[PDB]
Amino acid sequence: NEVGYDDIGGCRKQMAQIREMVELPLRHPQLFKAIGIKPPRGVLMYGPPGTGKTLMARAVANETGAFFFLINGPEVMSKMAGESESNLRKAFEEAEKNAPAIIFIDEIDSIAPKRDKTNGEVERRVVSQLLTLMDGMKARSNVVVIAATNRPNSIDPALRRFGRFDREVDIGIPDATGRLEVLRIHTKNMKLADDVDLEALAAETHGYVGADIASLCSEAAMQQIREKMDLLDSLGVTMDNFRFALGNSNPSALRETVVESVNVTWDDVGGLDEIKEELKETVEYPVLHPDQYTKFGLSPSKGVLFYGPPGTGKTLLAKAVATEVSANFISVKGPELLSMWYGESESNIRDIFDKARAAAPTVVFLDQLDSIAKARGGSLGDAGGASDRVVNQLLTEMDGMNAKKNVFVIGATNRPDQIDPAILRPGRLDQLIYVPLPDENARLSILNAQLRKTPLEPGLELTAIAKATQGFSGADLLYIVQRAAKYAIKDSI
Amino acid sequence: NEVGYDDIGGCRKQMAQIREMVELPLRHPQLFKAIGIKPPRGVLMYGPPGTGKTLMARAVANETGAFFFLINGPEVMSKMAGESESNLRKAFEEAEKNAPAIIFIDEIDSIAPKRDKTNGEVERRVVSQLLTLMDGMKARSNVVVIAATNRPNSIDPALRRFGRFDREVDIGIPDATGRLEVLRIHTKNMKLADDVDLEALAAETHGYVGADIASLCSEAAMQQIREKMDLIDLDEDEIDAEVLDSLGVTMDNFRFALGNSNPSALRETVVESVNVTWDDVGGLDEIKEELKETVEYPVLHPDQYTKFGLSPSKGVLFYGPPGTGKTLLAKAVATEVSANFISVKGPELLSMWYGESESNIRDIFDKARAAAPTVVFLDQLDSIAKARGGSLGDAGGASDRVVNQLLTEMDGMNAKKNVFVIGATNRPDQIDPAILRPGRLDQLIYVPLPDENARLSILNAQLRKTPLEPGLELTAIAKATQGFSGADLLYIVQRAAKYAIKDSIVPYITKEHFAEAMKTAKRSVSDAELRRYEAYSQQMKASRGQF
Amino acid sequence: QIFVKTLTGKTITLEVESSDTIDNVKSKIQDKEGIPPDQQRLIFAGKQ
Ligand SMILES: Nc1ncnc2c1ncn2[C@@H]1O[C@H](COP(=O)(O)OP(=O)(O)OP(=O)(O)O)[C@@H](O)[C@H]1O
Ligand SMILES: Nc1ncnc2c1ncn2[C@@H]1O[C@H](COP(=O)(O)OP(=O)(O)OP(=O)(O)O)[C@@H](O)[C@H]1O
Ligand SMILES: Nc1ncnc2c1ncn2[C@@H]1O[C@H](COP(=O)(O)OP(=O)(O)OP(=O)(O)O)[C@@H](O)[C@H]1O
Repeated sequence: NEVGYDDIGGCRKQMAQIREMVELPLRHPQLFKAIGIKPPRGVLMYGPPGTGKTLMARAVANETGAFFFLINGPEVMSKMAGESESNLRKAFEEAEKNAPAIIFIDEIDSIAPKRDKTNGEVERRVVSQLLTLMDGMKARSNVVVIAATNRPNSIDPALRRFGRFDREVDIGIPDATGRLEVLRIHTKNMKLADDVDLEALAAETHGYVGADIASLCSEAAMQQIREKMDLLDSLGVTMDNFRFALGNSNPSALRETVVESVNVTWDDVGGLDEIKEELKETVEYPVLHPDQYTKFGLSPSKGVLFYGPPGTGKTLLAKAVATEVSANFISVKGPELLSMWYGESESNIRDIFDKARAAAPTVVFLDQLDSIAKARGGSLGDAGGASDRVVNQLLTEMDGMNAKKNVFVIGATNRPDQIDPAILRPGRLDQLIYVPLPDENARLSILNAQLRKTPLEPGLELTAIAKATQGFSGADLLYIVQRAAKYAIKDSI
Repeated sequence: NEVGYDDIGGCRKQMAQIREMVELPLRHPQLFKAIGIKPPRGVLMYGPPGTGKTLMARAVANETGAFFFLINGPEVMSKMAGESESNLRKAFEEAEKNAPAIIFIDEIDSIAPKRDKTNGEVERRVVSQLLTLMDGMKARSNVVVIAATNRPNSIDPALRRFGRFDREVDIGIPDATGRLEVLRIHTKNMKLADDVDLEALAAETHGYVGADIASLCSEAAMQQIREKMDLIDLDEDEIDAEVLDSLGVTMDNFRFALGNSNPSALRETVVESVNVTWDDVGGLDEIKEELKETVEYPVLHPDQYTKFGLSPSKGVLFYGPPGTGKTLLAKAVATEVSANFISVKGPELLSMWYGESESNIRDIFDKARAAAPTVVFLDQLDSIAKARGGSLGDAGGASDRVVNQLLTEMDGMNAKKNVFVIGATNRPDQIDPAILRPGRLDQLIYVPLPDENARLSILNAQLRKTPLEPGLELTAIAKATQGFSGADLLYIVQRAAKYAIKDSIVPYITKEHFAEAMKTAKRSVSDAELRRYEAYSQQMKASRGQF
Repeated sequence: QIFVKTLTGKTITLEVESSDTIDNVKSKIQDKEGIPPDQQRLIFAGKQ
């Protein structure tokens, strides 16, 4: 009772990276001694949970011919009188006696934390046993060690050495064609009807993962048997069962890192007929023409500071710029602040900076600038070392990041002078784009933009409402139009 | 397999320092009887990871023919407290009867970390057992213990005393000729192609350690396997064993291997030097021979400069108009004496977490002693005044966390350690008087306005990173600004080069990109700020005290 | 007119419960435990 080999879709690029890595040198002792290169004896898999970490390791090891020594994370170290080292020493000794063998250490993050979060004395005893025994496989015993984890930053940094764990394999989220491929291999044994369309389900589900796609098919079948129950004849899953499963359920974004691509098209902010040409040169031209920076030698400005009047400015002036990319948007916001008093102040940002170049393309939005570096970066600063650990990682991660992959940051605030001036250092914020107040030629098209899904009578004049708005921004244009919809439903009442 | 002298490379000057230090107590103990002083017993190697320090310990043991024994780091901590002390006692007893012998221990940071940050029970258990056994042994068996770590001040400071561990040895990164020797040992069995050049790959990887070069060629050889993947598949269990001889790792596979790999040990700044000459900036020749009279005269004649009772000229400063080439001169001050140099800046290195804000200046003091010579340089002295604090009234001072470790040890080092602090501010009216004292900044180097009539020579050495038009227009590009130095001259270059992404799906550089660029000819550095300090350049001798 | 607030964190314990050295058990076997009232234990002789 095990899974096959071709039961994984969407991860085809990382499959071809790992089929030549752990499957080809295992079955072939030649073509490495002849080339004079020893094969790697360690790989590391990481990414978001529910993406296929524990599934791909059992699939790649079954239909190849191997020993497949399984070992779980939390099941070790739960022993008494210090015998977890003997269970680890007998694990690697019994594998090489009947080579070829595969040692898959599952959940390695529950075994090796960092040395500043050490607990007791038996946690140090099992991380130094693993580091010693990993170096003992240099005799070319055809033993490949696969390690799966969830957080690569919480692991101990002494595991990635020359020989222990050299290669790392990152598993990203599938695309629209990737999420469609998993839906084909999940509705194989299910009785389906004819009204379903798997292309529309993959296009609607953007921020879904490899585990959320299994919830979409299993909940629609459970919904259908709640209807068909009276005094097993025909149980074809309909389109309305999948449409109900999209409503009552939700994707993996349970106030975690947000996976969505909510963007609006053009002419949704009023006017912009002289401002739209200023925003097309920062998120489209590094993607459409990357060779113009490599031929010259300039660094592309991946950051644009935004500031403007009240009303608009936060999201609809920034999310309407990236209409052509539509990648995953991982944002920081209000509640994403210093909630834990130890460690989780910039470590929640360390997986945003380092993953922006690993999981490219990924757009990171930055807002609420007066709640992160207001008093700490000033002339008075912080005295005592209590929470002065916020203005350091925002500056030292700027020079350490180059324009190798598709990175993009956007800073927006209501007060541009309330942020530290080192955030506006040269080399990173050389392009300053200012969003101005909408004038009389733009405020009339604002009222035509936020009245989109309305049964609006075109016989009236929306210019006469906007002509009485001089110091009234788009929020007051939203204020004057909300009262017009309050008495409109009252006419039906 | 045993290793010798040819199996390592790059540190051949560094290996010769370890060579004479360990081969004299082993081979010829007659020098101890003649001079009557105890030779050292414990050396300590350190540096970046992946530099083959464990390979060098096996190379010095087999060639000398001594009794070699290895004690690895994490294998001691994998046991409990009882059997780990018994295994440490057994290693020193067998090496005593087998004199001469080398007891090489590895990874002392896992055994001896910094103890005062985590005051614990096991942090003083195995190191106190080692300390009574290392200092306690005395049998004239002339055995040498070798330590290895990745940071010299990460270990407990009681180990670096006299008699136990005195000689510190740094293992630096190899040079261009050094990194060439590393790949030649690994490619002895790799059947490479004829088009692969030996010296071309040395200049490609600038800051790669020997572990990074060895992983670079294996990934390029693995790309040769996936290039021939469609030729013969993996379903045949080595049936067609006749086409494998035509497997040559040609040189563009190394170009693909450089495109996917990344530098691992380059998380810090350069450890050797920077190379940008004074001719790379245009003009400023009135201070070129002036600085030759103050920093390169004492290091070439150490006797005539100090026998007259004159203090060493340790500190100079750069002041004048703000942002006018002194920020451009931040890297071009090290190539004159061609010494070691690491730049320090407020938001760069001293604005980290507590405990590490003074360890960075500790590394430049180990560079004053263990890696001499050194050059210290701090830029933008008006931004650091917010962290130092301003003295007010007649009773004041700079109550700062970092200035106590700075000012005490910068004057205790003599002229033989070759300490050289360099200053560069933007306004002399924004300098804290508590740091300034007679004896630190007595050398006045005034930086004037950077030659706006001759600023065409500044931008001539600035546009050499891009193929440009041969018919350039350099008539009045920088002579009408008079406040735009070489740092802000990039914005004029960014005006004439940001249009490459536009008007696309052809001309790239035209003469209209520089002719029409004079519409934003502004002046950020006005003449009202320059003339305040032009008279100060001839009257600072009467104001060289408090202010 | 300001404040300084900082929290703390702890780690409780781990244990092994290792005991019973072999030299204590070899002395633990060769002893007596007591015999009720009249449960003599005897002597014996022979092989002249
Ligand atoms: N290509 C795929 N990618 C992600 N998930 C998949 C894929 N195909 C099937 N799945 C579903 O996801 C589950 C496998 O997820 P897995 O056990 O790897 O969780 P994980 O978070 O990736 O790793 P871990 O088990 O360590 O949490 C299966 O139960 C399966 O129904
Ligand atoms: N083109 C437009 N011009 C002005 N207002 C608009 C436009 N389109 C929509 N609006 C309305 O104005 C509001 C935009 O306000 P926004 O969310 O930017 O607040 P803000 O205070 O500007 O943001 P921040 O908190 O970053 O300052 C939306 O709620 C929307 O209904
Ligand atoms: N002469 C040399 N100089 C530098 N590197 C070398 C040399 N010869 C070989 N190498 C490469 O450098 C690596 C040596 O690194 P080593 O095994 O010493 O790691 P290390 O971190 O120094 O050891 P430790 O864990 O004791 O600190 C080898 O893998 C080898 O390929």
